[PDB]
Amino acid sequence: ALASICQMFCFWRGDLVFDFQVFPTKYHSGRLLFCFVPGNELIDVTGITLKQATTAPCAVMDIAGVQSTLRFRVPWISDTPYRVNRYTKEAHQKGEYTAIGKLIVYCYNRLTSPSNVAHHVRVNVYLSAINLECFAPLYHAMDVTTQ
Amino acid sequence: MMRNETRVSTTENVVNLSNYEDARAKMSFALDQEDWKSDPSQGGGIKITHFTTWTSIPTLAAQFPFNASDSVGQQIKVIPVDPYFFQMTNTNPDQKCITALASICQMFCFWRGDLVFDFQVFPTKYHSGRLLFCFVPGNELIDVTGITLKQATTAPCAVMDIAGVQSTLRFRVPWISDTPYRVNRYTKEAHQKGEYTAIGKLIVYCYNRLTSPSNVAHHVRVNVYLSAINLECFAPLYHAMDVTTQ
Amino acid sequence: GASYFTSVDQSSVHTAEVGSHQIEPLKTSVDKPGSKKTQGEKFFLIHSARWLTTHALFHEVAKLDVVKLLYNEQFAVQGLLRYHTYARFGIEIQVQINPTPFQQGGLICAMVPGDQSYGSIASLTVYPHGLLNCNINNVVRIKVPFIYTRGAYHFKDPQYPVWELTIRVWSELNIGTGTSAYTSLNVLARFTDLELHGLTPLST
Amino acid sequence: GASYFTSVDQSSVHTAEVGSHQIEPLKTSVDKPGSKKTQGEKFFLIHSARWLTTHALFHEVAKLDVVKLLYNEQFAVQGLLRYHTYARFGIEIQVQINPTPFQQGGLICAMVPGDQSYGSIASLTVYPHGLLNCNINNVVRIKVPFIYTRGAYHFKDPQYPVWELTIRVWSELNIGTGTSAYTSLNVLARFTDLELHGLTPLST
Amino acid sequence: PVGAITTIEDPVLAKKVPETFPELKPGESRHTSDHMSIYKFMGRSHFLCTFTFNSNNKEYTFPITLSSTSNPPHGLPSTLRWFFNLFQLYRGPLDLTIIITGATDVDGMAWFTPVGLAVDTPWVEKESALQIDYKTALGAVRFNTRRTGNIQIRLPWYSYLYAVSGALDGLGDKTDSTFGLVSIQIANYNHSDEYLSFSCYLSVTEQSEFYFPRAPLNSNAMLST
Amino acid sequence: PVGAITTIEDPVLAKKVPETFPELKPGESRHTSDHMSIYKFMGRSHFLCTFTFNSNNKEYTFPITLSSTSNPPHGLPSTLRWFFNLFQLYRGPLDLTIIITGATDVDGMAWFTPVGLAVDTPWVEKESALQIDYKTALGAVRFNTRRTGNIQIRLPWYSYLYAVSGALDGLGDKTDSTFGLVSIQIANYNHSDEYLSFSCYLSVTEQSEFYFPRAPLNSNAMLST
Ligand SMILES: [Cl-]
Repeated sequence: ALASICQMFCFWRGDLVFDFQVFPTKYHSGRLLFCFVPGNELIDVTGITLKQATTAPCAVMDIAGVQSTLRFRVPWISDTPYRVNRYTKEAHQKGEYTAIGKLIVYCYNRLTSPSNVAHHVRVNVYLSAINLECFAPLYHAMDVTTQ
Repeated sequence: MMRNETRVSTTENVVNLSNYEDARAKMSFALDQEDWKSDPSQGGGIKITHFTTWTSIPTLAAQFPFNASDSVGQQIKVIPVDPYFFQMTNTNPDQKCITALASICQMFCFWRGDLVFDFQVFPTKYHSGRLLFCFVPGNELIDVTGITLKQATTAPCAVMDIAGVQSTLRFRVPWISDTPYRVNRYTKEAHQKGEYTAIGKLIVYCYNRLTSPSNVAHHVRVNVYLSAINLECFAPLYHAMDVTTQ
Repeated sequence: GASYFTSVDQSSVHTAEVGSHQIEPLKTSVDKPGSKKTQGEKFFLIHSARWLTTHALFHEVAKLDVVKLLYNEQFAVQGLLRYHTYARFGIEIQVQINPTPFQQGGLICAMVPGDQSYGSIASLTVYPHGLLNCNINNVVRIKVPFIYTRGAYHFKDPQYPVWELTIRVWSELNIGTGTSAYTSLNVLARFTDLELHGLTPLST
Repeated sequence: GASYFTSVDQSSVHTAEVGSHQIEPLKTSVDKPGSKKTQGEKFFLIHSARWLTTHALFHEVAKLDVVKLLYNEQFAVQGLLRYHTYARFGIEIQVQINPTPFQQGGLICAMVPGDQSYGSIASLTVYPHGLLNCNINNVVRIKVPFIYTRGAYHFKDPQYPVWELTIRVWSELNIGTGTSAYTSLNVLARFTDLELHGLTPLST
Repeated sequence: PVGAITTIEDPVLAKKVPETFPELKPGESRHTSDHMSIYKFMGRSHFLCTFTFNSNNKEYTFPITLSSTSNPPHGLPSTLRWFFNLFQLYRGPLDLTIIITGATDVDGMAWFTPVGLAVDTPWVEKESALQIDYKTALGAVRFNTRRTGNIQIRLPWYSYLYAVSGALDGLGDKTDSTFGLVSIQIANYNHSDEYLSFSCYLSVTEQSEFYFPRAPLNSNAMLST
Repeated sequence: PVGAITTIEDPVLAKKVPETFPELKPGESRHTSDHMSIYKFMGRSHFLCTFTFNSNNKEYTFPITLSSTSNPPHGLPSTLRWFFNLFQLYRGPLDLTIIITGATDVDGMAWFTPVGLAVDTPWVEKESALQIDYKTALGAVRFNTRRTGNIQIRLPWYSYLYAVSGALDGLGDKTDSTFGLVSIQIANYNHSDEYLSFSCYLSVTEQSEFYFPRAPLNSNAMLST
């Protein structure tokens, strides 16, 4: 939804919201650290220890629990008032960015469990926005971001 | 019964950009035809609105040396009195360093007001001398070389003691002319008796020879800034005033 | 005239200034502007190890010089410690793990000042501690003020670690055949009431 | 609950704490405790070159990216910039020299935003400037707010220098045979109203 | 006469009102408005650029760049150039007005494209490579040479930046130096007809702002087409 | 930070205002109107369709169908398509605006034909098969290429339904998926002349309503002419 809308605008700003839903069993146990690294949609981030990651704003979550969703509200942090929908341009240009940074999902505590339960746990990632603002109408069907 | 008849006046679909009343757009691209507020965010609040902003900032117009070798009453430098003046220039990067005052008035046909010649001395607390600045009312083209330092005192002028705690003399040339405004004739091919750009010429005489010991420069340089107060320009035009090679 | 770095000038003159501080009508960033607390009194991941079935009772799963550990480029607080010589403060530690309910056992986390010396392991509860029990909680928090022999800690060249966080097996971690025979553990630390003193260009 | 780095815990428990903040009855250090201003909004020596008799008129004695220069381990402020991505601010520059009264000439110092482009060197006075005259003053100060196309400067990877401090010969430096044919020059800079945003572990 | 002597090196003393000789009040001007009020001055829409169509069903896309670097015709010319270098930061809408010359009965379209978005290659006449859908979406305008011969529409302050500037270097001078782009696409122009020329002029609006004064371009920089 | 953790499966708890880190009030925008107000947004008449006449005294009749099925050109294209699928029910007048391209001195007529009534075969250029009487009766409009070159008339909410929709299946998707039809018939167009093209654009009106939000079309569905 969020996408299909903003896809028709040249600019946007506000706090994006990443909702994480866990699908475990009351028998698993683990923690995942969500870290937002301020910047642009193209910054090599692979070279960041889980430790280094704590410097930036982030939040850890205990999967095993009565609750099931962590809401990550990424504050609007940028050197510009708004970001642009450069996903229409042929290539990329230093400065013309679409994102205010990248989000990371680290493995805080290894996933433990017995043996009569899945050897993993899936997680749905919902996306929405609050305090959103878009302007400068345009047409473009944003394609899939193949991570 | 609809009855709203209006006659089609002259100048049908004619375009005029001489002013904003006709230059302003008749429609807009902005969605919902919105507008925009003010925003000094990254502007430090320094919002400009008038060209006065430039015509009041003393910019470097010219530099002239005062050598000890210069004798009493010897003309050191002559400068026309019109904002369009400036002679500063740098070799490389190649550029004809125009002044603020100039770069502005250069876009007008007329001007009037009191031009201000600021003189900055670069001596040492060990030199000693005086320079007389004399403004001869007239036009930008009047043979002035035939004027004794004495004769020069008849016209309005001011002497200055270089050696001192102060360093700048401000020469405010009062608007003196037979016309209400002067014209930017620097665009015309030649010159015409009457069509003048300056209200006269300024002179830098050597009031008292420059004295000094021997362990200090044999001269003293002087920067000449130019700006204007009570300035008024009108009649927009385009032209990049060239350098006045004195 | 104010702040550090003073300048004495004989041939003085006035200062030239233009414009003034312009407050964003529309902020370009919604996060609190950097401050001592923003970058210094926040949490950071210090160390992280494992706890197994193999770990016998009282086994020290981790002996950390909390302080010294924080003093490292890896964490932003470094930027404040890297330029000051001495500094006194308080600390808040948070240790967490994730044992599957099919696991059982427990750990004890204690903030011991200086060194454990020859203190009875069985009395580690005397120190600011936090007990972890699989069947109960999976996280614990501890907060302590400044406790030292000196009026401040010297980073560039320390005398002795302010705090030595110790984590030992309070009760062997056993499980039923099939269950994961381990559980990772993490340690979070942060400064409280961070008092910095003496700006220095040194590094070591 | 507050500050950055939030923690969501299912199997929660209370925090254990001992003692409280103890205010020194007899301080162990009399200097203001480190703060954003202490370590960031203070003066630092950026660059320093010479001005000779050889230097012709308008000669650029120094072209500096004030900002970029400050972003360097050499200065403590780095510790605040090294961990934040963006940041807006104001600047106060102070340039000083020491010409012997037997020397004569002058220099002009101007804070030009972005680049000097093709602006008339003769009009550098339009920008926040400071004129130096041997026979008069030997020091000048300039203070300017934030002036940029963007709402903040990106340190890790800048778009274009916020300020380009330029220092040119306003009037050839001549002297009498025997006098020193030169004079060193230094440039001091500092941030004002330093607004930091976005904590980041990056470095480049 | 106290303002006849001062130390210009001192920022304070330099502001002392200059006065050398005795003068009287200048008086009143004979013309209503003050020609030095930037708003009123640039209010006179000045020249920007001009181009000519050669083949049918083609299009031209010229950008509005302050870049002092970009020399005309592929850049800011005459007055416009000069002006947009007297200060460091600019923002606000601009009342563009384009005049059509020559041809007739030629259907045309034009749309404003914000900085940092897809748009046909600059300063070049070629067959458009954009979805008619995309074009229109950004807000467009159709017109016919016969019926009119001139268009005056306002250009929006739609950019992800706080302001733009001309005086810059390479990098920034390639992103933060542009207001936006304009694109005119013709239709039904059998070249068996006369040539088709376009003239574009820009005028500053009341909603336009100017921040921080720079040192005007040295004469050698002021170019003209 | 309490809104940093919740059970999304619960409809109530999911509405808890999210909040993870400490933020300050965003502030004020620099542009007057809010570009996200559907009315103001679609207020920008977007592209609908386009066709070209070949022979003289002929006519084209294109329907206004929301059908997500009907792929363009024989259907809703670009923006219009996308929009009319964000919700389930639509009703209300629509300000259509059609642009003429090419030919000249060509007399033309156009009329709106409500859903479920006699009308020339859709998406097809052929000789009209309707009584001039019938055409006019439904309310028509005459015009000439020379004198104008564009027409902006409103389209009525005349239908026996409460609302129409795009997302539907076969049957209903063939009746309850249409606003109505438009028909343009030319006259005096000796093909010895230039070609005649028509461009149609639609804009939403204040009297237009939108009910119940749907899940936007997946990218693969969003087509464009
Ligand atoms: Cl006619």
